Amino acid sequence: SKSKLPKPVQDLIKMIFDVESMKKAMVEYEIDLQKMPLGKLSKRQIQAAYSILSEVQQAVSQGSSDSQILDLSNRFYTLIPHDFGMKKPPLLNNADSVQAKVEMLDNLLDIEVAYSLLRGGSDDSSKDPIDVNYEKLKTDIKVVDRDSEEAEIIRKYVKNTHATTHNAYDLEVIDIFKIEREGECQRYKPFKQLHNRRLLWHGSRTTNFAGILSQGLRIAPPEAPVTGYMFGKGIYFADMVSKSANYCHTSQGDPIGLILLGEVALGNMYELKHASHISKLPKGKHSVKGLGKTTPDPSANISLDGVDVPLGTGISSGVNDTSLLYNEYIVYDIAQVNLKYLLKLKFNFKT
Repeated sequence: SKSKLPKPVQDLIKMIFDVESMKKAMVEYEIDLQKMPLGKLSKRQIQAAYSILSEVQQAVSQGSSDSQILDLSNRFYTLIPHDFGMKKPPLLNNADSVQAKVEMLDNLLDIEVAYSLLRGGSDDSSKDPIDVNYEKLKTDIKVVDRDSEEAEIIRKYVKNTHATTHNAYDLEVIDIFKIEREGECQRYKPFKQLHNRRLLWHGSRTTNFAGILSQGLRIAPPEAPVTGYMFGKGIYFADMVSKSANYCHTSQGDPIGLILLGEVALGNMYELKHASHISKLPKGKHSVKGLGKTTPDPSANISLDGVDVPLGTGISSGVNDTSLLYNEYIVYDIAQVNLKYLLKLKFNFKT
């Protein structure tokens, strides 16, 4: 049977469940697909690699020499087989190297979720595989009409918050989907009337979306080192579309990406200017706000279904001596997020 879902929804389902895209992410990470194919990836293997990556960063912080670092770095490559032929693998000594591996493991965890959905469950050739994969997401997905009110506001948010420092590309909104993850509205109930509820961006690689729609935005596992995240292990958002769009990791070889709009209950924000690898918030705080030098103009904030949308053009925030060019918002309880929209974007690279 043929799917009756709208063509943009079918194309969205096709992109997020693409096995060749999952394999392409694993080749980007120099993973040996003979020793670690897509089907042999498992949570316990990724969690054990996160634990070794914590032992690696623990020694870097404790001023250990390259002789001691070598043994811990080699251990990481044992757990996550990389394809280096008969050469020694790149030494994980610097912070930029260890940071990249924590981020690789974050993507691998979501890839394992997506592939587990495709491989678990049933096979029925009489149904359209698009319809079958759609149901695995347990998310109602509707197309938002271009000439509707919510679409005008969303397109204005995209139009106004593209940073001048991210000028290597411009964005075109292809499709706007209104999404409703089953059980999420009920989970959000304790926070639905909290103050400082804002509609914020969350960008991610396309290969992470089957996991985000099936399980919602999650916090990194306990094995993951708290130092591998600027503000510790939470759920990150931005008010500048391009800061979030950069996390799609699109390129001229793959210029289409996906970005989320989520209602986030920020409440009492813990304001910070530099990295703070916290395990828990201070008492009475509900989120972290990383203070950027630039913020969408606060006077241009508008309300969409009771939620504040900071869609104003970027202006100076008045914040001096901060590590951040733009704001970032972090929550440490998954129940503080209610996903609202999912956009498909075309990145027009100007380089």
